Amino acid sequence: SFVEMVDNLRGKSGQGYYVEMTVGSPPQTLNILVDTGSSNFAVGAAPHPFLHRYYQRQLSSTYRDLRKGVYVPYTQGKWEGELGTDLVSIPHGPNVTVRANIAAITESDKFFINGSNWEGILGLAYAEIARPDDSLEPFFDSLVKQTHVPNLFSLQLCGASVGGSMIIGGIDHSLYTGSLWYTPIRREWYYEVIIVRVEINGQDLKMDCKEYNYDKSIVDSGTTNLRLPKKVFEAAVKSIKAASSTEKFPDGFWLGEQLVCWQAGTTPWNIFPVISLYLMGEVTNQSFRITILPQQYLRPVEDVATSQDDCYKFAISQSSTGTVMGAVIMEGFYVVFDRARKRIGFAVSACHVRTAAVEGPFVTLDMEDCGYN
Ligand SMILES: CCCCNC(=O)[C@H](C)C[C@H](O)[C@H](Cc1ccccc1)NC(=O)[C@@H]1CCC[C@H](C(C)(C)NC(C)=O)C1
Repeated sequence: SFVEMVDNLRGKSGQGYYVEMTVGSPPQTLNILVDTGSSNFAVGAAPHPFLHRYYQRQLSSTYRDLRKGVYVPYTQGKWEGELGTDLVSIPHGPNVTVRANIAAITESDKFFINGSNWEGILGLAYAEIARPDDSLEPFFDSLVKQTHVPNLFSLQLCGASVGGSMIIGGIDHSLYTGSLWYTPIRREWYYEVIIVRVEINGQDLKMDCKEYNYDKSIVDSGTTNLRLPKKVFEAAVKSIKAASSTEKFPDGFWLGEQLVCWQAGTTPWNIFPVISLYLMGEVTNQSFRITILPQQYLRPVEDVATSQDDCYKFAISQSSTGTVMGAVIMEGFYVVFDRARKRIGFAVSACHVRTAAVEGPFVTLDMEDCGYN
């Protein structure tokens, strides 16, 4: 019954999507951010200025202390805590219960966001990148092994308050339109894929495709923006600045720091070009592309003066650790993390809240060489 999982996600724009879960006995309810960019399941287990509530191990009879510490650093933010196991369930998900590893966060820095509504994080990636090491089985692996839930999940993240769906164990045909296109997972650690071509405003970036995946390209629901390697980021911004030459924006805008407003309903979408990302396909020399609209990479933010002007932020930033296809990229699509077949599927999302596209086939030679080594 995937229908019961539809809309099981929510959150605030730019602060991630979270799902409700329960841990321990009796069940303790908490909101957990869905992160395909990590592999650790962790929850606040101690007081914190931004935590509405937290996991109380003492109150759980099924709690088991592993007597081992843990530290996890992200692109932004970090925490440390005590490892242990307990019973976990997902109210608006599969009707099952499993014992999984849980990191009880005792201390953190720039991790919890003031007013996010979530008190934990669910790393959905592979054990390979779990801390302290790959012997700490990730939550999804425990779920699949302890239950009959198929080895895959799908995410439908809807743009701007924000909502979405995490279908655990399968694909929900009502969450997308058109056909699903699959790209191979290059290696099972992060959900790594290979970008074989990039176009902006219909113009090819004419860069060595390896630059697009330096030093890797991952799909991360836990990162809001689209992050690009330095050299690719510079070329993208240049192309995007030109296409919107009709207008001028502060340098802070192009840094994702500042924000630009406009009269409610007067946002000049026509001046902002679409971005096409071509991904390695499933048959020889075959690829496909997903198109990202400005309505995606221009994240809407709170009005400065008063509710009357639509303000936005450039949701594209620079990266020194490879390409990151974040939420703004995932918003336009229904994304299938097909672990069982080591592939990720993309299809036009059913959530309207204009539209992005997924088209193929296209031809590209030596696709594997686009991957960085
Ligand atoms: C240990 C081996 C795995 C490490 N993996 C990572 O660091 C990945 C690449 C990034 C994480 O998904 C992280 C998860 C996170 C979510 C919310 C808050 C903090 C961390 N998000 C990031 O590091 C992003 C870095 C850019 C800014 C965003 C922001 C703070 C704005 N939060 C969201 C949800 O976008 C977070």
